[PDB]
Amino acid sequence: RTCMIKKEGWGKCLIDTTCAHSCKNRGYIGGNCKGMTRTCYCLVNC
Repeated sequence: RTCMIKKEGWGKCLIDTTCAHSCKNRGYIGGNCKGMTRTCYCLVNC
């Protein structure tokens, strides 16, 4: 399982993994990039 948050403090996202990168490195399973708000999300083992 996993939970994603909004990593808007990192800067909008251009792809779908670009955000996941910062997420993992931060300590997450991955992340996402919402086009509706161009923000970076990060999934964690939640």
